[PDB]
Amino acid sequence: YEHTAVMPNKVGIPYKALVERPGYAPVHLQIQLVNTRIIPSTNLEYITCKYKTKVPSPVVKCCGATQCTSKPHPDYQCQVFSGVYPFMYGGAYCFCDTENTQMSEAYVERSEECSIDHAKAYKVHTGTVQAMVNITYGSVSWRSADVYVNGETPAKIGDAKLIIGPLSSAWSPFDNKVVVYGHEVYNYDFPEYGTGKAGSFGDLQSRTSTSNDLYANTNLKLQRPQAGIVHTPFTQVPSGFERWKKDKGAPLNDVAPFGCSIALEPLRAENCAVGSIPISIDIPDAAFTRISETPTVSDLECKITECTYAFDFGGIATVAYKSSKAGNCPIHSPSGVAVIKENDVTLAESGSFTFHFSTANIHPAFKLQVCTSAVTCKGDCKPPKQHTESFTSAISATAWSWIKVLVGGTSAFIVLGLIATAVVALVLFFHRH
Amino acid sequence: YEHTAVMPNKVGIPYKALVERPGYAPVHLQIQLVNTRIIPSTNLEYITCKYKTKVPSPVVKCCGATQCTSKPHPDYQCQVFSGVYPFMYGGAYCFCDTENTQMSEAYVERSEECSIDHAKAYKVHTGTVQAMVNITYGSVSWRSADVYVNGETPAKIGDAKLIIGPLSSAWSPFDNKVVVYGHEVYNYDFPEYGTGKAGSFGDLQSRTSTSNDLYANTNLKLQRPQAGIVHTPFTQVPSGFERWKKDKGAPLNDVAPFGCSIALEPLRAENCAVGSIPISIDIPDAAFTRISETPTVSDLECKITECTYAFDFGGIATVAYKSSKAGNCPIHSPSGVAVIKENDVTLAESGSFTFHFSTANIHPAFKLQVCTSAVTCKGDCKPPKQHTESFTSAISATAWSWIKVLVGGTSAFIVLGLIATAVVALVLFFHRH
Repeated sequence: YEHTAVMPNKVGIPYKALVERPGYAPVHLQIQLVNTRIIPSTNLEYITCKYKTKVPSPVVKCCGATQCTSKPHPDYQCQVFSGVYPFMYGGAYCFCDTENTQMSEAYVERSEECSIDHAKAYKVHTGTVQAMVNITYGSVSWRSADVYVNGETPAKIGDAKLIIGPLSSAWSPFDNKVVVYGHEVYNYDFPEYGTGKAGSFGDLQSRTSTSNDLYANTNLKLQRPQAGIVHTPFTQVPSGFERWKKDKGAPLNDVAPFGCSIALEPLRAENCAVGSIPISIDIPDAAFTRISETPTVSDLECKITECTYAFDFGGIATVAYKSSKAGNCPIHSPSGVAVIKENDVTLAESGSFTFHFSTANIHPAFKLQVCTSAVTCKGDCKPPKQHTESFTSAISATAWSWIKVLVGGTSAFIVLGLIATAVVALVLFFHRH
Repeated sequence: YEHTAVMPNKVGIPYKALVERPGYAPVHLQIQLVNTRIIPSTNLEYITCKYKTKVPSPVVKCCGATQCTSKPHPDYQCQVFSGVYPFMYGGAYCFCDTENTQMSEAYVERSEECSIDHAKAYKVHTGTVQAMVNITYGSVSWRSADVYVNGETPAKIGDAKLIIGPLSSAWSPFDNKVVVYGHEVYNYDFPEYGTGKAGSFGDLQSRTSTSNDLYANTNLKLQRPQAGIVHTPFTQVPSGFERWKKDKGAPLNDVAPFGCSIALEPLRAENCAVGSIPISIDIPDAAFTRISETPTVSDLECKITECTYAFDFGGIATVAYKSSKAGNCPIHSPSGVAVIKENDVTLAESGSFTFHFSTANIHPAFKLQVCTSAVTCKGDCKPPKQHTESFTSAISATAWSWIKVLVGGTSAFIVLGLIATAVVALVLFFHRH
């Protein structure tokens, strides 16, 4: 047998519900989410990390000059330098005259943390959602099960042909352009992939680690070697993306609302418990039994001992009753106002016993079912002093329904007499003639 | 210097435009699309292909029976068979009495074409668009360049800092659920991945080739071995997806409108030339020159020799002119009505020469530019008898503008006299008193 439902998103809290059938004894369930897994169809786009800058041997002669070329490197420079006149220790100044020979050829390359550590710049696409649950139904114990959100998924565990949702709600806080270092992760508005951002963030403007395409600019500029010093004075840009690696902010996981978190590899969002889920599950109709063979109900009465409106099922109340014959029988809460600790109990002969429950009410007047026999225990006044309550408006009290009807009736009656007055007068005036 | 524009989607046709500047001599361009590449962010979901069905050794004894188990296979069956009494050639019937021993244990598995050939069932997501062009600008020859649609893309070729679009139009004919065999490809409405479609299309209901998860049903049912024959008579489903492999249809590439095609690996749509593209390109302002140093225009006149409205630039007309001094100078067509074969010509002293052009017009009256000097050559009447034309309404002829003004003026004048009549009469009637 298959029974379906729409359950609200309750990542932590369990969910029982008794399920019955004419001529058949009922059976309960217990569904309880274990995971929520929201996997976008993302991908990385390009990486970035610190650069490096090397210099080849700067040319030199006694006179004349060599020539600067396009030694292929990012931001690479080279320039002749004339009348160099540089000395070497215990030397002869490398000339007899104007040296004129100094190219100061340059080179820019990439750092080595890049291997260990580099940018992780992503485009994040639609992708999927899934989730894990636990079913402890009927006669079944903890059966934790995981499946995708899609309202189609045919999944059978034992006799449970799971069909899930899909969820009413349709969003997770993500973004197409989100980057990450280490455990942390950050929506970078856009990693300016092709566009060399002066190295300000695109310090390593490369598709991959192994993609040796540095469309970045350290703005390397050479200065004239001088002072008889063999060197390549120069300038270039500081590692701007590192400069931001001083200005890193709050990772999104730390900002994710609904007190829920994220998984690294799939960008699985983790249990932002929002929405409702139209689930559909097959049950073993064999697990049913008859309805007439059952120890039957009778002599229905329950005593509302006491509840104080608190989170824990902070209310105890009992029953007083006489049975057809002893045994066991479920006590479902079709109205989960006083959220019952219990869902199924033994029913001994004259089952006259208690139970526990929480409602946010100052007091209810409600009822629920037991052993295919819904009985009424209204719910006394409740003292005040993680988890839910009833809380909608069930906290109703005496004075509320007292004064509301007081004022309504007073106004109604007075205005009714008022309107009566007019025709009451007019009738005999008509009678005059 | 940077100049931008919005060019319409012209996949094949070239595009020149002269670009000028005050105090600066102008320069032309020539843009011409080479590719259009529309890459969705797709993926495959699951595969399907022919099955296979094997049988283990069916049990046998002299009497009694062995037992059928859950030999784990898709659609696997097994059933005892009693009083089998089967013979073997030159044997002794394998019994002395009721055999009772025959399990007919079964097995279903997968075919081997699956390796070579299986389904390719996809979810197709947003993804991107890009395209290739050729620029032959100014003094530049064929420079074919490729880049993504995004209105951001900073791309420099030579001095051309390309920024592209993005395209006005925003769609390609695709679908999330599209499948493919071989070169062909088909929108399968939905490949019922988890749901065993009786093997009707989900004959191999598996995530991957190596995913050995066959959530499919050949509906294998055994028949009783009999007739003293050792065998496993049975039934199961024919390869339904193959049955459709008889009912394959028209691949989408063959149905793709805009006479354009598709690329296999990225689902790159190929040059459905629709829309307009706001491109932005930097030019070498150094490639400019002055404006005063130029051989100057004078003595402007062009002879409209003849054009017949046809596709090819089927119209020739000339100029008659005297120059300040000889040289060269561009002839841009700001009004590309008569689509000029020419865009830039030498300007010898008294440059009095010709050119070619097509317009759909029966006759224009229009003009365009030459050497920073727009001159007028109206466009004679055109005979009638791949590529564009002017074609909007420029095919205007004499009788059209003749009769339109004829009828308009006649109606206007007659109604004007008509309205005049009234007050014309009334005035002297007023005068009477």
